[PDB]
Amino acid sequence: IVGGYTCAANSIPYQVSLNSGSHFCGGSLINSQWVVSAAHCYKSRIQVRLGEHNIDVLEGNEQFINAAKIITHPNFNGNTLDNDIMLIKLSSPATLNSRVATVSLPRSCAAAGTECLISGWGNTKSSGSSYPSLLQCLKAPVLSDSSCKSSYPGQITGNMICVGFLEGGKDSCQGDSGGPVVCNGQLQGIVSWGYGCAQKNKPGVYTKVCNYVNWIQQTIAAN
Amino acid sequence: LPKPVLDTNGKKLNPNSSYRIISTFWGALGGDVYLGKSPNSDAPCPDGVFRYNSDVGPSGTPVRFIPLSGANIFEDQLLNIQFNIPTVKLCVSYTIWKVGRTMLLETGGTIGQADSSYFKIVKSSKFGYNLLYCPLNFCAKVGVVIQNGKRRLALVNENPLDVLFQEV
Ligand SMILES: [Ca+2]
Repeated sequence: IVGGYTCAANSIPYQVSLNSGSHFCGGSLINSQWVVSAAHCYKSRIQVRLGEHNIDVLEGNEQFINAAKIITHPNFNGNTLDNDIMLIKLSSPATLNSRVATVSLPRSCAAAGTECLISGWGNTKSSGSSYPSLLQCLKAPVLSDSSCKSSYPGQITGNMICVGFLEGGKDSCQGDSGGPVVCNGQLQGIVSWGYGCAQKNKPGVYTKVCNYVNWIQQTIAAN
Repeated sequence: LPKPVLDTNGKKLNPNSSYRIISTFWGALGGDVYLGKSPNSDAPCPDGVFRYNSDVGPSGTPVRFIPLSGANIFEDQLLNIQFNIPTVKLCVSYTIWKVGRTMLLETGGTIGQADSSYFKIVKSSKFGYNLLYCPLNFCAKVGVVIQNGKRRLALVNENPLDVLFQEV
């Protein structure tokens, strides 16, 4: 998160860190045994870290749970970047409390202009490299499909949305991948990709979660 | 007036330093350049120039940039590219970039010779830089094709790969 702010501890209790020896992707807790993330975050072995605020210092009340099942979307293509969504089944249900909680799936798509909250542990520099230990936050509007398609001509499918600022300065970045874009208590976006970080007319691109609610509920109930 | 190529911290490129080649794109179309096995390649050593399918897993194989002369690295100046990794003598040449309309980038080249493959770093139309292959305007933009499902670097004069150089 470039140009964001440090979230108040445990104010984003659905946020998770995916760990493969190190933090590498965010995700969101949608029920006690399932996390949603981006497909480009697929890895054969994943440790899910819940209730995390400082990812570099074990406080004591985090939950570390290995993934039992890692399901990428069956029509995900890693070079069209379409259908960049993934489900992770926890090898044991997580304990829900004030630090670890679920976020609701969308019950409608989010209109342009809606204020959303993005969060993650990715880069905070537009150019260099400055990765935080503490979860970062940014409030940003959903952009119009018109302005999103003008910023990324010929790259936006019907399954992506742009969130952020045409002017630049505030944006998600490398390592926020797979993290949540929560909009009126509803998970509407998954950090997917961008061109540079917080550059003018280059907002972050997010998987449009409302296009996947059926797949999520059905894949969860079948596995 | 010669314009030095800059790393991701604004510092000019140094032929004594190592850099990862990173995508201007991040996330799902991030992915640093690395040295990989070409499909059905006879070499005992990895011989292809690839890039990862995302920037959330392994980091780039580091490279160095050998200028044909001087000790700076300038835009539009000829140079060779070599992955900088521990390897036995047999695979040294297989760390050195060379080119094999679509032409795949491979290793197996030589450095600073008449038979070597020279490249130029030029400013990108958007952010960052492109690499040019220059068989010594008649150079050729370096981009990506998909080969057995992997991102393989290749000559493509539509849609070059916009890159930055992050020092190791
Ligand atoms: Ca911690």
